[PDB]
Amino acid sequence: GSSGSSGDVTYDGHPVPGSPYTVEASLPPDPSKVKAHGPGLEGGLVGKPAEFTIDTKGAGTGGLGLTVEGPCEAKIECSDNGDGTCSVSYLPTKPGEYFVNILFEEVHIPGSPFKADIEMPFDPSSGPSSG
Repeated sequence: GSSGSSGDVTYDGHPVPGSPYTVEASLPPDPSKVKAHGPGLEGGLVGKPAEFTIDTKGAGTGGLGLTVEGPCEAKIECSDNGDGTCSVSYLPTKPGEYFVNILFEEVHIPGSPFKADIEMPFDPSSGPSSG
């Protein structure tokens, strides 16, 4: 087979001023607190990357199920950021309507799905150029 190659990003943070001797992983899954805001929600462009910012810090610990209930089968890339947020990016195939189903621990958050209106991408600059 084959393979690729990539580097690694570094970050620096500090534990809560309360009990830094804990993994702050002892909290109930509060979806009502889970907020979802970003461009990927309002919409985007075809064959273009679209993601948003998800707030979990003020929610707890567990799992989130993201599914694109659209007319087509768009890929969904969900990866952790490290700052207590989720960087999910999707790539549509046709300009229509995508309902991002956001549920925490089998619990639909107050705001999902998030209808995202996708539009057609503009055309690149070519023609009037000499070289």
